[PDB]
Amino acid sequence: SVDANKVKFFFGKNCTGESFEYNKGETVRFNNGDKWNDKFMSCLVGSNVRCNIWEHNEIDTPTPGKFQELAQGSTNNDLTSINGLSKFQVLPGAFQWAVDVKIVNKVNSTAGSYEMTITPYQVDKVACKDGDDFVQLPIPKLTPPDSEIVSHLTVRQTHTPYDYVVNGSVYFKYSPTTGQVTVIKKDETFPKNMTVTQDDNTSFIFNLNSEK
Repeated sequence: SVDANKVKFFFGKNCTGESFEYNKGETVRFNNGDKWNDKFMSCLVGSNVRCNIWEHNEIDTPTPGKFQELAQGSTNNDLTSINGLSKFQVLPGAFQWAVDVKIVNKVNSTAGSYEMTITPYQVDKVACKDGDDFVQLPIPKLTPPDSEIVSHLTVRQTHTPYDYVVNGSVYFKYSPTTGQVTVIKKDETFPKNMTVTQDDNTSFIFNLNSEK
């Protein structure tokens, strides 16, 4: 059986082949280079845990890439029409979507001396350093879902001299059409020292060229 509170993956039609287990509130982005990604064939989802399966991800193309929200509880026995796999996101039945963010040393050499702490609209602050697999921020359905979300961003050193590197705000938003995630950045809130580029759908990468 599948847990109501966890999810599990099956590497053959009719829950066969190989078997895999997954925690709630986890995001895993495989590459087309690993055949172990295309090994996806079945899966099983509890009842209090969302699952999100994406194959194509783009941010200018007019053709909507293959996307499917796996129902918060069900079995997935034949889903070849989903186009195999490339990205999976598991949500703890509490967030409608989530977003991966990571820092990148564009000034330092070790990298593991900086920490980014971001706090969207009354969300649990999450502190990540240059030594993680893109920290996941929990985002509700909002109202409306195409509405923007205020987020304070504070980048500070993990250790001495413990100085502040960035102390500004950023706007996040998703398009409730194909799970398209986007970031709005304007001189009204956005700082002038760190920038963020959309390395993939739901996957952002912040580059730190300054050293405040």
